[PDB]
Amino acid sequence: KDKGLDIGFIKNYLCETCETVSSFNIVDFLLSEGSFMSDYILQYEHRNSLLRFKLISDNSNNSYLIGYILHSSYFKKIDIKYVRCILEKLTYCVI
RNA sequence: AUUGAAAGUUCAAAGCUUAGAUACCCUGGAGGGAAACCAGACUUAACAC
Repeated sequence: KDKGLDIGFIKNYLCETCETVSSFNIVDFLLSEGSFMSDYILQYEHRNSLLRFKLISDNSNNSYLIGYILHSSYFKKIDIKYVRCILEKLTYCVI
């Protein structure tokens, strides 16, 4: 919290209340009312990434990039449609 | 008014002497310091555009 960009804006794009323009709302992420999930998302240093990439090969010389997103339990019924074709676009741009 | 009357079973006297709770006898037998556990998580900032 130094130069505004965290102030509200990203707190807004994570409110489980408060709007639906962001397809992802963290369960208890509250506007200035951070109790647990706020600190966990913003302060807990050891958090794995949900977006993950893998590379496979077979006995043939075929190789594939899997990109997947594990579903978490702090998403308040995430919009599975917006992030889905974000992932195809990411998987394209990196290959 | 009697086969009666009278008469202390009394005196002296150490349950003492000798004598080893000793002899033989393994705290031993059986029993796994093991069981579980990711050396891992993540990039961010600055200005230029």
